[PDB]
Amino acid sequence: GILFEDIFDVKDIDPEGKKFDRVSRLHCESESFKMDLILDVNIQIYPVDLGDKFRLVIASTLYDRPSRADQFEYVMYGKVYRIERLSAYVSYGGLLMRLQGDANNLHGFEVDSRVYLLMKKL
Amino acid sequence: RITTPYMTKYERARVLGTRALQIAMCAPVMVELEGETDPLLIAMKELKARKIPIIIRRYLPDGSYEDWGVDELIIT
Amino acid sequence: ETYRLWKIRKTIMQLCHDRGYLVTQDELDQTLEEFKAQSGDKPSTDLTVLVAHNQMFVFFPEEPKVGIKTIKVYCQRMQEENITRALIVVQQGMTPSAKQSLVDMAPKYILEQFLQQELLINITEHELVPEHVVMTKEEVTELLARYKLRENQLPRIQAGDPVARYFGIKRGQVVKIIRPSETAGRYITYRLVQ
Amino acid sequence: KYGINDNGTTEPRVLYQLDRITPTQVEKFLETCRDKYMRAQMEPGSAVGALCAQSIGE
DNA sequence: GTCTGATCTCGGAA
Repeated sequence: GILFEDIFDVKDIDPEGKKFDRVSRLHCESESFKMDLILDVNIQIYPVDLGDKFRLVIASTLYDRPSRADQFEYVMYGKVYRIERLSAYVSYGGLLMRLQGDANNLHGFEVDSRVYLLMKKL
Repeated sequence: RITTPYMTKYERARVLGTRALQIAMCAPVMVELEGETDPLLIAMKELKARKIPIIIRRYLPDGSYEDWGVDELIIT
Repeated sequence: ETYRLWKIRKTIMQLCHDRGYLVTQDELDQTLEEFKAQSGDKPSTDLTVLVAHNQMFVFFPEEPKVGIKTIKVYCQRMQEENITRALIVVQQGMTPSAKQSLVDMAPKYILEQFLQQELLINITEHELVPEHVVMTKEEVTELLARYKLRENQLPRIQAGDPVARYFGIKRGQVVKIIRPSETAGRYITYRLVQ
Repeated sequence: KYGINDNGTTEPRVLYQLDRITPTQVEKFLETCRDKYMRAQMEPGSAVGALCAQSIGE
């Protein structure tokens, strides 16, 4: 059911300076796919640091009774809202994600569809 | 046949203006009303059900006229 | 200097082309070099046009203030040639007794009067003045009918207006004005004349 | 730039959502732009100068 | 206590 997944390396914890006390905007790079993503992460619950390999999975569904995909340890929920090497803008309420690049592996995406994140440190 | 087929806000006001005052003088009601005692609230129920016994006489300013049934108009 | 004794001749042969005469196109546009044939002589009347309709008779009297006698110089050749309309393009202005001599001899011959510096620019090609178009007699009757309007009740332009005096319009005619806009560019308005 | 519309099928399917304008939308686009234009006319008999005197004066 | 167009008196001229 997975739309998209790979291992990512966060390179700028916050690129233009800390603007918020609970959310910092990461800049990452993939492993051998070279998908740039610009992801906001609530760091009070899930602190992230510079140069930290972390998994990232985009899933349309998670399948406490149906026993969810919970091996990952940070799960958001939001919808894709723009597709502009394709960019693919996902919004998580206010937390933006601009997963980019190489439109052959981005093929699962669409517009106006519900999308989960499932992150995990390594 | 040449004026606007949209009921203007000045025609909706007076049609609700006089159908309220007609129904506040015991006119026959066309909407089998459901407890509304304000006569104005009955008249908007008359408009949305499109049952008002009123024909608007639209005056072109030369003196000629052009009739328009309130059934035959596009309210907002 | 001669930017005048030429552009005035350029203007009135734009003017009487707009009023519907037959000015050949080569006679219309002259550069100054085409008028440098006469350019030294006239500063230190040799300029008088007769053109006919598809017939006006302009005048450039070299006197600054045209008196009654100066009109009376060509009152007689006005009635000699059987011409009906004329123009008197003056230098300063008419003497205040002479303007009545136009309206005393009103219905026989027309003879409208212009100033020099009034005519040094073509006010039709001004950016603020939109394209006035004189409408025909049948163009009025399809106007009044569509709007169901009496001849009066139209917006009104004076008879002594600078563009009515340009186009040469008697009382009772209706001009059609194409005012340029930004969304349409064809905002059409009409004007009855006074 | 990419993504030929040969019949509307390329192999990455996502590419047809670049500028989607599908003809259910463009007919609803016209029926809205008509009716938004028709609605926003000057309603006849609307004290047109009395609106003007407030909108210059205020 | 001015800001106002109108309406009255003077004067130099074709």
